[PDB]
Amino acid sequence: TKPLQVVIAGAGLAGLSTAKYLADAGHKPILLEARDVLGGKIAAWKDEDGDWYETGLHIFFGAYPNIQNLFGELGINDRLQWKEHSMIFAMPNKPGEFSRFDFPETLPAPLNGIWAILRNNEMLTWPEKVKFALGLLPAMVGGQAYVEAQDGFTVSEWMKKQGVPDRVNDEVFIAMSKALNFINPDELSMQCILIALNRFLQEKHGSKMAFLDGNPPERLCMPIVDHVRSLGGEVRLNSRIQKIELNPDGTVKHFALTDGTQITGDAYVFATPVDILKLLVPQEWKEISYFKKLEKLVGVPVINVHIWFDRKLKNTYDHLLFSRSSLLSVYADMSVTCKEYYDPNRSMLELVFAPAEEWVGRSDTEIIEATMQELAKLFPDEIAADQSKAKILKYHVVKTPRSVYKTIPDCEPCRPLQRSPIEGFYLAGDYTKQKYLASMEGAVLSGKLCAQSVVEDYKMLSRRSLKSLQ
Amino acid sequence: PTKPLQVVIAGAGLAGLSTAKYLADAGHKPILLEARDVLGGKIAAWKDEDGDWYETGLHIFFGAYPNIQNLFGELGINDRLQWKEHSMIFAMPNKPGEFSRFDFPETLPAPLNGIWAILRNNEMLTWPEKVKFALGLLPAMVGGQAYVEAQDGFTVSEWMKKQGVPDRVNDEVFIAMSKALNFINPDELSMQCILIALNRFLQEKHGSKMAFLDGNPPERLCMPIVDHVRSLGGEVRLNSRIQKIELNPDGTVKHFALTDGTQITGDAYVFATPVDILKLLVPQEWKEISYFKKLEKLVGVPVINVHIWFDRKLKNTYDHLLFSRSSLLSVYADMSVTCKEYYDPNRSMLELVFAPAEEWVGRSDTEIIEATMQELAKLFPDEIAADQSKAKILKYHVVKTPRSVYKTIPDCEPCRPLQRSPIEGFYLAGDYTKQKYLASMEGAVLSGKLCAQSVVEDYKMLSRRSL
Ligand SMILES: Cc1cc2nc3c(=O)[nH]c(=O)nc-3n(C[C@H](O)[C@H](O)[C@H](O)COP(=O)(O)OP(=O)(O)OC[C@H]3O[C@@H](n4cnc5c(N)ncnc54)[C@H](O)[C@@H]3O)c2cc1C
Ligand SMILES: Cc1cc2nc3c(=O)[nH]c(=O)nc-3n(C[C@H](O)[C@H](O)[C@H](O)COP(=O)(O)OP(=O)(O)OC[C@H]3O[C@@H](n4cnc5c(N)ncnc54)[C@H](O)[C@@H]3O)c2cc1C
Ligand SMILES: CNc1cnn(-c2cccc(C(F)(F)F)c2)c(=O)c1Cl
Ligand SMILES: CNc1cnn(-c2cccc(C(F)(F)F)c2)c(=O)c1Cl
Repeated sequence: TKPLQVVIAGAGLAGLSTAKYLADAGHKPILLEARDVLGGKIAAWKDEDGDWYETGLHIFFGAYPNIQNLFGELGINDRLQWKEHSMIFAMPNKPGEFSRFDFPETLPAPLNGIWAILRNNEMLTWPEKVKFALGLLPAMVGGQAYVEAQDGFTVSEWMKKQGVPDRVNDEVFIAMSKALNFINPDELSMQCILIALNRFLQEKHGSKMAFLDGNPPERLCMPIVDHVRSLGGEVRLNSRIQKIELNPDGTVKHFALTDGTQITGDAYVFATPVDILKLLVPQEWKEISYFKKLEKLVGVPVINVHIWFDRKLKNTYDHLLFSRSSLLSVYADMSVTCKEYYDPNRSMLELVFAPAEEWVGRSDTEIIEATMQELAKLFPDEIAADQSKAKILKYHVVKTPRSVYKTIPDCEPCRPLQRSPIEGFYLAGDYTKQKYLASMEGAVLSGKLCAQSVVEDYKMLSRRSLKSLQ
Repeated sequence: PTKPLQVVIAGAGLAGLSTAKYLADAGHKPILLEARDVLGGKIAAWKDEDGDWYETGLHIFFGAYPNIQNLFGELGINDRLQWKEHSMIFAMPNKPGEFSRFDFPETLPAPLNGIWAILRNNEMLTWPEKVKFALGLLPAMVGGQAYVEAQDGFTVSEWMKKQGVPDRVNDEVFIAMSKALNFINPDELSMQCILIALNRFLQEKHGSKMAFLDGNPPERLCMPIVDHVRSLGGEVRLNSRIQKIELNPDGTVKHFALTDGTQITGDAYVFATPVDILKLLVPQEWKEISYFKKLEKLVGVPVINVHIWFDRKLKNTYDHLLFSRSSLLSVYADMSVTCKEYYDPNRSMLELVFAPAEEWVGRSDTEIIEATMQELAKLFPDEIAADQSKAKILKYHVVKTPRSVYKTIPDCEPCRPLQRSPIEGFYLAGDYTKQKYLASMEGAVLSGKLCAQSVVEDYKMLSRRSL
């Protein structure tokens, strides 16, 4: 009858998704972004030479249903560059050598996965393969209630209990743990790995990977902004929320911006990271279970390194690679994998530096030195730390000391639903209660779930608007 | 019933309590007479001067106890069973302080969870031993009721050798299981006993899952049954020991004469006492009837239940039952961890079953505690020392039952009596009577249900005999 004016704080994938689905429902979203860039943890920047550098190396999976829906709804499915159904891992014992898990396109799930492990002979011994299959069979047969019960254990703890060899946890699962939450298996919750392993057994192409064809603010965030604006929604940059001002009853009066501007609406959404929300929670809310539980959810440090080399590397892949390094996580030659970043004579390597706890405080030259020392192990005939072989033209080190929430055991009960106990106040973000981890899929789903909760409360939110008018 | 039957029951153990419960449900008037000043019998417990409880035994409730589950549900006390993890934790005699376990996945059904548990465990069985064990047992588990009854002629040690189960498996795994079920070694125990126990692992998914009662059995389990019986018109009387079964000239029961001479009469009479006590009270004129003469084979087995309260809270303990795999001890548990009412955060109490107890029921309490402390020094080598160098004993309680459950030696099954006796108006209840769930709490409760069922089936004949 009358469209709701919903004020959303933060234009990350959660905020952009909340705005997109509220606009589809016929409401008026007001999306306020603190920075001069869209995307949040997917944001990228163009330097003086016209080259892009990102907050992180982002991989889209087949088992990302809400992301697939969003891309389809915006008609940008062709912007995802799907790579070969393989998992390429480096050999730390054999420098320059790589091993891989190839998933046959003729075998369905989980047979393609079982085959990939059976076919590979350099990453697991036959006894190790048997113990691994024994240890995981009860887990894959298990339901949702089973995976939730595993949130009390670390990956290293659960692997030992299920009899999975300690070498399998160190060879295969160190790589998977750092890939999903930038921490080692001795700290990561087993529930995280089980949701990731569910990609391999549910859908056939669930574990298949894709790269975005260019920078995320232009190629993904702009299509969402254009869609929101075309339906009457507002998207404003450099609009940081300074304070959540409250009415005497405890509900939200307005969102006070950094320039003093007070923004009002029928509903209010905080699509900001959990760390920023925790600092902005009003004193009168601080003892409510919903907001007090959030103390367990703390952002994990991560570093995204970009290195442009003078030559085009002769030994590279049109894929993501698991470095199996103690300092690095996943990496990719963006001059090969990304369409907009394609260069035939100059190759660029975008690498995730994790765990980053002891590195976010160190200098960019210190980080580049450590990265070059690790690259000399992956490319021993092409890259040398003293730049004897390939030479660095330029670099970009993007540090996020508080990125996704550290998915340590027992975080799941602390994760809040999109509907808050404060009437008119809602939450969005990868950290909120949703089944697809602290991911791009999690962010988009939390947005869809937030917009859904707002439209479900339309009757109560419209009546509250006119009661205050009296 | 047109006119409710007055049924006199001798013994308020789980069999007597169950007989009284189901007779009251049928609309009859049970008169439950207990010899002692405590309810439960072999599940009875006592509160000492310091207010701490000590039990007749360490009792474990299993998922494969259908009549116990029904009773708890009927009384609405299901929450009084503290279900533990689906695991079987065993001690390592070769490696003191170390423990091995069989974990049953909650995602796999029965017997796959069991097969997985054995496959996953690598320190209690070698791969060849696992194969020989699986081969030896597969025909048995596939077997019907007629097959398990045919195995009653063999000892556990005899049958394991015949089926090709390695002698090390019988000594490693089955010594622990034999002492757990009947407080005797596999060279004496009937194979039928082990097969009924192994049926817990393949029938229901949680059949082998274990539970502890949340407190002392007389208050937490026996009182709810007594309250239920009394609310429906039934009578429960303590310190009422039956001295004699007085007979009419035709051979039937005239009355039950108590210790103080009091004569108690009814339309039907039930003996829910242990087989040893019944055998002594059988009238001379019944003694040569096959039904009562067969009972000579069924003799109570000695058992000792040790309780030790220590000054410290043990750092290395479990919220579970443990198989000591000791030559003197059987199963044990830290009751300060497993039992709700017995919970203590700074003081840990260990309740241990001392079996075989034949050479120990005669020995002093200090002699038994010394032997227990010597065995505990092997299970807790960095926490408990026999000379009390490490953890110190605050107090102890040694409960001896020289004639507990019947010794389930081979060929006892044909001697086990049905609940309906050849004497008109006289019935039997108890774990020893003919029922398929062994000499257990489940057996006791089922025998009670079967006894009450036989009494109500004979209502027409029992009501006419009254007039
Ligand atoms: C190195 C790296 C690699 C990653 N790789 C992957 C991958 O391979 N696959 C995958 O699925 N995910 C990956 N992710 C995770 C993914 O980026 C996040 O899960 C997701 O983008 C977070 O979405 P969000 O919208 O909830 O939060 P954010 O994107 O962080 O959005 C919050 C927004 O709120 C804004 N904001 C903050 N404070 C205020 C304020 N006071 N007022 C207004 N606005 C404010 C911020 O500027 C930001 O734009 C990776 C992340 C990193 C950092
Ligand atoms: C150490 C120990 C550990 C055990 N562990 C387990 C376990 O883990 N799981 C399990 O299922 N079972 C276990 N049991 C077995 C279980 O306790 C018995 O199977 C069951 O309680 C016996 O039930 P019942 O009613 O037939 O006999 P009882 O419980 O012995 O009852 C007979 C009653 O008759 C009374 N009585 C005797 N003479 C007279 C008389 N003349 N007049 C009147 N009353 C009389 C007695 O005082 C007693 O109360 C254990 C037993 C012991 C001792
Ligand atoms: C920050 N979250 C991330 C980050 N990376 N990946 C990821 C990327 C590449 C490979 C893999 C893996 F194959 F290991 F699951 C995960 C995620 O799936 C999630 Cl949920
Ligand atoms: C005196 N009867 C008993 C005594 N103990 N247990 C028992 C308790 C714990 C563990 C096990 C076992 F797992 F071995 F079967 C049996 C019984 O099942 C019966 Cl029937």
